[PDB]
Amino acid sequence: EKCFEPQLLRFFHKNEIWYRTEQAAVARCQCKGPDAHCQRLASQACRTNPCLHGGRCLEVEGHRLCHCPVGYTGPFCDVDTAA
Ligand SMILES: [Cl-]
Ligand SMILES: [Ho]
Ligand SMILES: [Ho]
Repeated sequence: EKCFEPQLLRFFHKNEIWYRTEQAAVARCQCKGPDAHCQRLASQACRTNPCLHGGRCLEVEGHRLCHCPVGYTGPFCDVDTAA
């Protein structure tokens, strides 16, 4: 059985690992199937914020992530959705 990550709109296979953002923190999750085991990680703010529409930039393990506001999603919150 697979795990669904709604923030990415994608399923993950067992043991697969991905990132899931909160407003002020990043969580890394592993699929156990169908439930994911997550661990909240301490994240620093990116020096440069490439996120659009008020996206919060969270940097962890090198690369940057965008926690998008409602009505926006994608790698840089450049997709209009639920607003
Ligand atoms: Cl499936
Ligand atoms: Ho929208
Ligand atoms: Ho809209």
